[PDB]
Amino acid sequence: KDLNRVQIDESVSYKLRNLGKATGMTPNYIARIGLTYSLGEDRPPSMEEYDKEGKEFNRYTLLGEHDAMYIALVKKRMLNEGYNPETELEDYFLAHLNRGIETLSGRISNLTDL
Repeated sequence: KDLNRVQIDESVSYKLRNLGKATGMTPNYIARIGLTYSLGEDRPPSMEEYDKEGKEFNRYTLLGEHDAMYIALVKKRMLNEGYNPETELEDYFLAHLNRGIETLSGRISNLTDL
């Protein structure tokens, strides 16, 4: 229901510190962009891949004043794809959060110089 506190995967949390170093930006802002990038990706994200042992986010800090809009957008995309928001919203949300951060990392890790 609330979705108040959530945890990304541990290895993704490492990738996020590196994006932080590369970029000079706060984790919330990098994660929000990633989540947005993943929510506009064609393919569904993997529901198998990610643990919840990494960094904790607060929905208020993470999404900000667009929280209801991001939540609703996620619930629509779920119902479309075949998932149930009443059972899987946390898992489905985190699948996009993790995938978003990985996608950014996969390009930006390469820089090394950054």
